[PDB]
Amino acid sequence: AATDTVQVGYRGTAMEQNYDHGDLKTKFAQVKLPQSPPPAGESPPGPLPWKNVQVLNDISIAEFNRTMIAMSTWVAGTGNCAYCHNVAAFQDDTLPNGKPLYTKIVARRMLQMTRNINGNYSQHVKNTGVTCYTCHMGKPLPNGLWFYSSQTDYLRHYLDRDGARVITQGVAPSNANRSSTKQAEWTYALMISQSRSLGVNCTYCHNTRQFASWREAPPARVTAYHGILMLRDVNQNYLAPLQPVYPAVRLGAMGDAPKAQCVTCHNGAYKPLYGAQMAKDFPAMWGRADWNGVPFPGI
Amino acid sequence: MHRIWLMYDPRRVMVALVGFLAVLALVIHFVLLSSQRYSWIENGTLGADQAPVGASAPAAAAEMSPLPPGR
Ligand code: BCL
Ligand SMILES: *[C@H]1O[C@H](CO)[C@@H](O[C@@H]2O[C@@H](C)[C@H](O)[C@@H](O)[C@H]2O)[C@H](O)[C@@H]1O[C@H]1O[C@H](C(=O)O)[C@@H](O[C@H]2O[C@H](CO)[C@@H](O)[C@H](O)[C@H]2NC(C)=O)[C@H](OC(C)=O)[C@H]1OC(C)=O
Ligand code: HEC
Ligand code: HEC
Ligand code: HEC
Ligand code: HEC
Repeated sequence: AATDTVQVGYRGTAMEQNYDHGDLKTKFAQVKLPQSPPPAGESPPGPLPWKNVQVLNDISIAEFNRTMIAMSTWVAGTGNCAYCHNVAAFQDDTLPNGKPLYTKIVARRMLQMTRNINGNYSQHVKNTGVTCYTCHMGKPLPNGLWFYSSQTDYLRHYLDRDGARVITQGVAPSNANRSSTKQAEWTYALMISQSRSLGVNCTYCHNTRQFASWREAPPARVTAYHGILMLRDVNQNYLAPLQPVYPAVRLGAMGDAPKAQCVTCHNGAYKPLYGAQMAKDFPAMWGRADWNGVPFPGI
Repeated sequence: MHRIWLMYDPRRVMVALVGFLAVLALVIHFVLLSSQRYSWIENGTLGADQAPVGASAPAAAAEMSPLPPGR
């Protein structure tokens, strides 16, 4: 029944995070115990034999096989190469029946997406980075999948919408800001969702005496903003265009593809996997010329 | 039937009657004024052939927007 607290702002401002100590320990142990361990890695010479490899062109043959073992355990359970492949012919993108191996052609896109996350959105994911495990956590479906439902659904802030500001940056009313109180309710609903997605409260990113202030806010607010821009790219360019690839059992009632949100990576924790650093161990997924000064072992 | 005024005091009945007719007329006028087909203050001059029909969809307008430009 003890409560852990973390101070995140100045003395006396009550910018604090509170956790039920028992509840947090069970959540944390529930991550530790399943956390999948990595293979060791090794450094051969020699030219690449692959017949139909289009993304992983740039890694050694040993690093490639090491990556496939990781992908199996992170998405399908360990050694489950049959989840993606016609195991008699790994280069195939179709079954013997000619029907396409939809998971393999999705997984090729998910590699490009992961490289794009780890490369272009380092202002968000920094040197923790993401792997397939971050979303999938050992299962084919991540958490927090969402579909079209209503026009005013706030999760469209992570796809095709842009503005969320409502506060005036001046004393007097002006034509610059004609925001409705209903729009402030909409931002408030959106912000509760982000708070729950991380398991934090509003004071993690704001001094609530002025929500619009960046100077009074913790630096996490700047990281959070880059998370919005990242999700828009992830949803608009990688997840949403996979609509013709999935079986109709995966699609939404509008026939749209499942889309991601903050909770998909974070799963109610302030960092994904409480900050477990795995991307550093898998250069196939860096999308980056060095990871924290460790250079990419390219061929 | 005039004996209704022996059991009920007409002083009290007429206030309740006036109030009931008042709320009923006001409800119906406000209902119509909010409809598409019978918004007579905006569209009263349209002919019946060009007045709205079938506009029963429960979200005809955008729910969320800025206020109109403030001038
Ligand atoms: C586009 C125009 C609108 C409209 C616009 C308005 C507006 C605006 C107003 C009314 C008003 C009234 N409307 Mg109209 N009205 C519409 C269509 C209807 C229809 C229908 C089925 O289509 C009916 C039955 C009515 C009926 C009525 C009355 C209740 C009322 C005025 C007379 C009154 O109360 O006298 C006493 C008589 C009755 C209640 C009976 C009506 C006549 C019937 C046919 C007689 C037979 C016996 C009767 C059914 C017994 C009922 C029990 C009662 C205790 C008497 N309207 C259409 C949709 N109507 C006015 C109002 O609310 O006044 C208070 C008003 O301001
Ligand atoms: C699934 O289908 C694809 C079709 O693209 C097959 O991919 C082939 O191999 C790739 C390396 C190559 O890049 C690609 O262009 C393509 O040549 C994949 O191997 C899977 O094959 C099975 O289904 C195929 C299909 O298209 O239905 C089928 O191929 C058929 O068409 C080719 C001519 O394009 C012809 O040679 C086959 O005889 C014909 N077969 C049938 C049953 O219709 C494959 O058939 C054969 C003999 O390979 C299927 O694989 C098997 C083991 O039968
Ligand atoms: C999806 C989650 C997969 C799992 C599970 C496994 N593999 Fe894989 N494989 C996958 C993709 C998307 C690709 C193409 C990569 C690209 O850059 O296009 C591959 C490719 C291979 C290959 C190369 C075949 C060739 O073109 O010559 C091999 C040899 C391979 N994969 C082996 C392999 C093993 C041994 C696996 C389990 C231990 C395994 N794969 C799982 C997707 C997925
Ligand atoms: C969140 C940022 C993810 C990252 C990191 C990875 N994946 Fe992904 N994956 C994600 C979503 C939102 C979905 C759609 C879920 C659905 O309903 O299908 C997927 C889907 C897949 C699939 C298909 C699963 C299935 O339909 O059975 C595969 C095979 C897959 N993802 C593979 C994969 C790989 C290989 C990844 C890292 C290289 C990877 N995913 C990362 C979200 C995210
Ligand atoms: C980081 C994980 C945050 C949490 C927790 C909360 N907020 Fe937030 N807020 C955050 C960002 C990155 C932004 C900008 C969003 C954008 O798309 O521009 C905001 C913005 C707001 C605003 C609007 C400020 C303005 O200038 O009008 C409000 C009113 C707001 N946030 C309120 C709010 C509430 C009520 C929260 C907890 C329930 C909350 N925020 C948490 C980052 C984060
Ligand atoms: C995976 C593709 C993620 C998505 C979707 C979101 N976040 Fe994220 N976030 C991710 C990682 C790997 C990390 C750790 C980076 C690091 O600092 O090492 C983070 C971190 C944050 C933080 C910083 C936490 C802190 O230390 O204070 C915040 C505030 C945060 N993330 C917010 C956030 C929001 C608001 C998101 C949706 C709009 C969101 N994240 C999505 C990975 C991913």
